[PDB]
Amino acid sequence: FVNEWAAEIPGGQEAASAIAEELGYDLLGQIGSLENHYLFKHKSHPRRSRRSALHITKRLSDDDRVTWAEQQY
Repeated sequence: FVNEWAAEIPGGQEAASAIAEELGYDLLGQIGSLENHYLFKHKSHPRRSRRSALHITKRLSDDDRVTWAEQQY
């Protein structure tokens, strides 16, 4: 119970990395093989039992317009 938002985005690259910086998360989702995927991870309390991921519910979906965006705890 932490948070791992995985999403595939074709061109929102500059935005993907921008979200993490805009809200406050570490974006790591581009493997290069798919060159579009981008995932954020930030909570400051990864105790596998701490609900959070609130600030990531703004520029995430807003930027998610690219294609699709979903979280994963």
